[PDB]
Amino acid sequence: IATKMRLRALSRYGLDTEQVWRNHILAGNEDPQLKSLWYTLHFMKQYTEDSLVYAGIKSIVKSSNLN
Amino acid sequence: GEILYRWGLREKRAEVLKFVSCPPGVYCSHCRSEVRGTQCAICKGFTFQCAICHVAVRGSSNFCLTCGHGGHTSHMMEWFRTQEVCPTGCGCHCLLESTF
Amino acid sequence: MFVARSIAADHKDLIHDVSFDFHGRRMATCSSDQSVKVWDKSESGDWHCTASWKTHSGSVWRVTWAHPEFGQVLASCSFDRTAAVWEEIVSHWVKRTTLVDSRTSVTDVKFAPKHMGLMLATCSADGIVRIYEAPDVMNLSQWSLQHEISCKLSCSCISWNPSSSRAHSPMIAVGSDDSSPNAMAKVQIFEYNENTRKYAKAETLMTVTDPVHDIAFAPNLGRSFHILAIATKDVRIFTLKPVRGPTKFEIHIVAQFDNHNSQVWRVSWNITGTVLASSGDDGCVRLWKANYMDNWKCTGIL
Amino acid sequence: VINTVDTSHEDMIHDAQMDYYGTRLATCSSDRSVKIFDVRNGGQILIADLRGHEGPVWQVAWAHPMYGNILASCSYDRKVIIWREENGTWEKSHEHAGHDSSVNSVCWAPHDYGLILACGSSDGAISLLTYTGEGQWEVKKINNAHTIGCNAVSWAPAVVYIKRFASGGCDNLIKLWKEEEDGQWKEEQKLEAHSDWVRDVAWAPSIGLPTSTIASCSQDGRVFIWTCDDASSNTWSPKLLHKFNDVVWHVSWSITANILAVSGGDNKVTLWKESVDGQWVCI
Ligand SMILES: [Zn+2]
Ligand SMILES: [Zn+2]
Ligand SMILES: [Zn+2]
Ligand SMILES: [Zn+2]
Repeated sequence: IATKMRLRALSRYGLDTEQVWRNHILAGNEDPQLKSLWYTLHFMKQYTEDSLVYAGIKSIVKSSNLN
Repeated sequence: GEILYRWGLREKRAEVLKFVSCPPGVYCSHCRSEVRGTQCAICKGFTFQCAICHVAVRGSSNFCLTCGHGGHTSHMMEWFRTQEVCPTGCGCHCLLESTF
Repeated sequence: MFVARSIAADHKDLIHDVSFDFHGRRMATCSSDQSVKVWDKSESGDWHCTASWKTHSGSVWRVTWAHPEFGQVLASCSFDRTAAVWEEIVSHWVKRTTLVDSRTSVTDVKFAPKHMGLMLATCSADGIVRIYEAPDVMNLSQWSLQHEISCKLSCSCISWNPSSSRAHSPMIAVGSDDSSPNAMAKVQIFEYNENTRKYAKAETLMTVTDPVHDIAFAPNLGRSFHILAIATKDVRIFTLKPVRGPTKFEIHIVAQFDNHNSQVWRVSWNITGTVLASSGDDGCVRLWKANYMDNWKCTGIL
Repeated sequence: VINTVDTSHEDMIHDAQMDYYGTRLATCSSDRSVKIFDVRNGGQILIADLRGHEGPVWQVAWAHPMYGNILASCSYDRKVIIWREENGTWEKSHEHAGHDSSVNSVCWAPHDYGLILACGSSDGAISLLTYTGEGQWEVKKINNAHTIGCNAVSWAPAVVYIKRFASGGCDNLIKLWKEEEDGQWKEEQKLEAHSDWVRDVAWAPSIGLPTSTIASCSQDGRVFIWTCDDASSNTWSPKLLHKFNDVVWHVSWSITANILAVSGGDNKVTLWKESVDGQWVCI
């Protein structure tokens, strides 16, 4: 893991705030886990720009042709 | 030496004057006290800490007057060669405050 | 997937110990000719020694550097009951105040993590571990005597806990070297209550009986548990998850192999706490790592 | 060589002096103006055209670069006006007019003392302006200096302090001065070997030889060299170099005090050099 962290830092991993999901293309080759986080973060971010979205779906669908 | 100063050579004036027989507030990170020197007097520790390098500075340095962050001279020389922000994320364009 | 190579350092006597600073740019080498040397690493990559001096009467077992935030300081240990603190002035390595206050020979010398001062942890063969403190960082000539530890056994190896959180007090591990048939213990763990400034006993690994030669804690890196290495005839990696007097650690055992068929001398971790190198008296050494199933497996013996 | 420069002024030129480095050139004139050029590589460029000083200007004097870019400029209007260079622009900084008659001579003091400017007017007084800090000037006067009035002043080189300058005026006597421990500018001596009127006086720079040399110039025309090498005897022996046929105006030393240049009413400039035998020959 230490070797991977070295190549991640050299390729400016994590600092692209314009488009978020493009980070998973900078992480390396393929990781289903790491290609799921950024997509899960991109959809959350582009809804406060158009605060409770960060709470997760559990709090959303607990206090509750669809609602 | 005065003649050499008139001509325009300042290194060779110092070299000559070196042979004359007769002679001619950094905050600490452990106790937050005004210490004048490279070593503290209360906790007896290093007071200056490089803002790029985090190895204690005992020799030459430079810093911004308002932000008060600086370190080894070559370190800031490389850093400020291409950017314009305080390296410790302070928000000052020290190039406009350090240089009058 | 490790590819071995060779270096271009030429010596005269044997080599007993080596150590790396913090940045992996300098190292200190021992030699059974009453001499120690340090080498820099040129930008091109070629090494070149830049120091050599006799330091004691006999042989020097260990040299360990210090954290650079206190300059460039070394710490050597010798057979003839001594433990000194070297410094550097620039060049010439003028020795600071050597301090020997033991009776037997000192077994090992290791520094302390940088987050609590400039402590030092000499231990001797008789079973006395001594703690030195220097609250005069501007001048490293004065050393006090904080709490010493008595265990009434033999001491071979010492190890600290590199954890830096404010939720874990410092801990000391101690290794024996005795071959006595009284097989009771071989590795104890000490702790530190802040309310008494003493050193109690935390636990005891009543699962290793053969002589132990080296103990190396694994770096923390934020995990919720700690890891130790025990260099017996079998290489062993334990595990303690603190439960919620001293704290009650619940031990385990996660690996025990013997694919070296020799006397496993020393073990030490890497910077990131995943790969662990193990040595022995069988010619060439092995590298251990953890796989996807969290079941440690060999990784490239060479 | 030569570095010909056209002044582009409307009247006569009364003084001209260069900087401490060899890069700038100030010019006084009779059009109530002071033009600062930039004489580098022959360039006749302009940097300033400072105006004011109602009368005709007579003299200028640059200050030591260690204190920044300053320039003193006296004139007929009985006002000394002082300039600086802030943000690359030349501006009027301070004016002082504590003189009944025209101020004739200005001379900066040696930099070891500090920043003192000595101005001697035609009303028989010397005004010394000391820079007190924070843009403040202290003025100490010496009333009843000469019978008619001072014409020129000069400052002696600093030795190991005792401040000391030398003034001359229309009474045909050269006077010496010294600052007491309290601050009283007590007179020390007076020299009398001239006939008509002394116009300019100049004190030689020192390079360590135990010998003080002062030149002088008279209206009838006589350059007298006042050597004095008696250490602490305070005795001066006049000599002579020539007797011209006009009014001798100005005398200037070299940096090593081996060549003297004398200019007078004859509309010509002469150079001189002391021989091995002790006589002064032209060149
Ligand atoms: Zn302190
Ligand atoms: Zn640094
Ligand atoms: Zn800052
Ligand atoms: Zn700043």
